[PDB]
Amino acid sequence: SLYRQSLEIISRYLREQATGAKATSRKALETLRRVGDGVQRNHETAFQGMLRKLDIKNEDDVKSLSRVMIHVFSDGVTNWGRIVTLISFGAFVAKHLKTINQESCIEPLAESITDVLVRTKRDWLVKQRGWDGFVEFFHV
Amino acid sequence: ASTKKLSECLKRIGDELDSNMELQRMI
Repeated sequence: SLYRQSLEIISRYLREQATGAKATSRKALETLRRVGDGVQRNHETAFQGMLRKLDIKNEDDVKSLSRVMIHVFSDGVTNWGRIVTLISFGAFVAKHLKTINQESCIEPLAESITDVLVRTKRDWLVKQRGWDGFVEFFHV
Repeated sequence: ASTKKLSECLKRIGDELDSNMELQRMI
């Protein structure tokens, strides 16, 4: 249920970001576009350097990234800044892959990201009232 | 290996972004 909703949002964001195209999960995506695009624009150069270091070879070479996304939270801190920074890098990575192969898909990547968030941060996510909290946290 | 270098980078941006919202919220 919470996995399903996260995967929807994350996948859709990543999917737009790569293809350039297109209740509460609906606002979570608006928020994601607004904020995520910000961090990608703001840190395009750092993401690029990191992306080159990922040696990510194909739509399924997501294990290096998953290792990375895990060590982020490896200090005991979770916040939406980190979470949203992870998804933005996911989008930034999703866009590169199409440069490399217009065919390749974002599913493995969306699932990679969701796995780490939902399955290792479940309790934290829950404590925050879920994507409702994320939406509230970034309200304008 | 270098995984610690990349996670440290994303960690910072996330915190940077978090610090910015935490502020915009306190006011």
